[PDB]
This record gives sequence, structure tokens and C-alpha cells, in this order.
Amino acid sequence: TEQVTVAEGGVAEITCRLHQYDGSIVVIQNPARQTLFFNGTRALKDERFQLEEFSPRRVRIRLSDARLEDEGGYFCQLYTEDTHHQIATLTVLVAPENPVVEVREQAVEGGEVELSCLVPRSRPAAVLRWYRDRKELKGVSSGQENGKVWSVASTVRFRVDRKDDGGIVICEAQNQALPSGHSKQTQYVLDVQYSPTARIHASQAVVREGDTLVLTCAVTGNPRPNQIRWNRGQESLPERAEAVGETLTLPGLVSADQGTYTCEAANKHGHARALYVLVVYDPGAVVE
Ligand SMILES: *[C@@H]1O[C@H](CO[C@@H]2O[C@@H](C)[C@@H](O)[C@@H](O)[C@@H]2O)[C@@H](O[C@@H]2O[C@H](CO)[C@@H](O)[C@H](O)[C@H]2NC(C)=O)[C@H](O)[C@H]1NC(C)=O
Repeated sequence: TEQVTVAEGGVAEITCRLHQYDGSIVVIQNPARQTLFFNGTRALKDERFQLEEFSPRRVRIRLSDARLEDEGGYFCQLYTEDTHHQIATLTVLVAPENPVVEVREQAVEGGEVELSCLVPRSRPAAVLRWYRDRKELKGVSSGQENGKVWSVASTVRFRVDRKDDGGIVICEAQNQALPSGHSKQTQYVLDVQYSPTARIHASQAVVREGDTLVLTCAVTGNPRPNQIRWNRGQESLPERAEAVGETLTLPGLVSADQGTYTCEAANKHGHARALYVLVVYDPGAVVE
């Protein structure tokens, strides 16, 4: 009895070996033990079954668009009841689709991200594996059979911080219906929110009276801060100051412009403020 295996909707071939062909009538039966081919003639009105070869050595039939209901034993016997012989058992497989990946809720630095991965239909039951940066994560899985096909789900949960924002997680599904070594994969991009940062970088290390200084405020955060605020301790920004987004330009600096300058930004997880100490040296000061 030949073990024959097809992917759902694919093509299988079933062959009856006959030995010293008498010329008598060959009955081929399906898994319900209903006559499917009477000698060379199809006995059931199913256009997916086609006689392919009736030679002195074998009778071969082809099945197109294989369905789960086609599974079971197929038989070949002489109408004279020489023997009830099973000549094949058909098994129909179902490969997983690319898995569906979801997240429980918005992940926030300091908290957890919780992901699920689901394959709704596979046969045999797909195996689900989680990867991050080539390294496998340990998840938790469950599945069940719904008729002849299995639904399988897996979940993983881990702490995140801002370094994980934008990181890629892979869920990978495998089963025997896929060619050896191959996989069905789904990528998921982490979105981790975090409180902002602010840092000032100045266009010069040493500032002299007469200089034009540019301060640049580098900001991070998720969500992205919408607005940079520039300010100064104790008193107002110099009259010539030009605060345009992330840059503060201080032209024509004079001694009285010295002081502490700040840039600040915010998102829904908090504020960040950077401070810059501005020293303005007269032309004769010895600094370096
Ligand atoms: C049952 O069928 C076999 C197979 O041949 C069938 O008939 C062929 C002529 C052709 O129409 C094919 O499509 C069929 O599969 C019969 O064996 C054949 O007998 C015929 C006699 O006309 C001759 O064509 C072939 O040489 C034979 N082929 C083989 C492989 O033996 C067989 O006689 C049929 N049996 C009965 C009881 O009717």
C-alpha cells in the first residue's frame, strides 16, 4: 500500500500494479469503498479524477485539486474478487500562512511588551518560534485540532526600554508541508515609548566678545517632542537672539550676554531640559 502525500489543492498520482494482466475488469475504489473506476471507466461524476495510463503493467489515475475529504485508502481489485487490495493511502497536508502577529498594548520603557503569533490553519500542527537578532526567545504556545486542521498560537513577553524602540521581532512557522528548511515568517517592529532627552552642542568651544554663537539642541523621545523652548536664567535672551526650532543663534555677543541658557522639550512621558553655561571672554583673556 503506497503512502501518498499531497499539499491541499495539489496533484497526486495513484497507481494500481497488476501482474500477468488477464484482461479482466479492474475495480478501483475510493476511501468510502465506493467504486471510483470500473475497468477504465470513471464510476463517479468527479472531474478531478482522471485516468492517466491503462497498460499491461499498471492502471494509473491522477487527482487534481486535492481536498482533505480525499484522504484515506484507495483499493484495486478484480471484479471477480481475487482480493480486496489497498493500493494507496492518501494524506493531505496544509502549510501555514505567514503568521499573524499582534501586540497587547502600547509598550513603554520600563514596562513590558506582550506579543502574540497565530497560524489559523495547518496540518500537521505548525511549530512557532520567536527570534530577535538571531537569538531565539522562549515563548509559550497552545493549539488545537478543528476537524483535520490545527490552529496554533504562541506568545512572548519581555521588558523593554528605549534601546528596543524600532527593534525587529520575527515569528516563524514550520510544518512538514513546507520544503525542508524553509519557513513562513512575519516581521514585527517594536514601538517603545520613552521620556525625552535634550542636549546642547555649541558651534565653538571658546567664545569671545564679538562672536556669533550657534547652540543646537538635540532631542530624543517617543513620541517625538513637538516644540523646543529656549530660555535663559535670571533674565531674557539677548535682544539679537534668534530662536528657530532646534537652534539658538546669538550674534554679536557681548559680556552681558553671559549666563546659563537652556533648551527644553516634552512628550506625554515628561520633560527634558539641557543647560549650557555661556562664558564670553574679552579679547585679552588668556584661555588656552
Ligand atoms: C478493460 O480495460 C482494458 C484496458 O484497455 C481499455 O480498452 C482500450 C482498448 C482503450 O479503450 C483503453 O482506453 C482502455 O483502458 C482492456 O484491455 C485492452 O483490451 C483491448 C481490446 O480491444 C486492447 O485495446 C488492449 O490491447 C488491451 N489493453 C490492455 C492493457 O490489456 C480489457 O480488455 C478490458 N476488460 C474487459 C473485461 O472489458
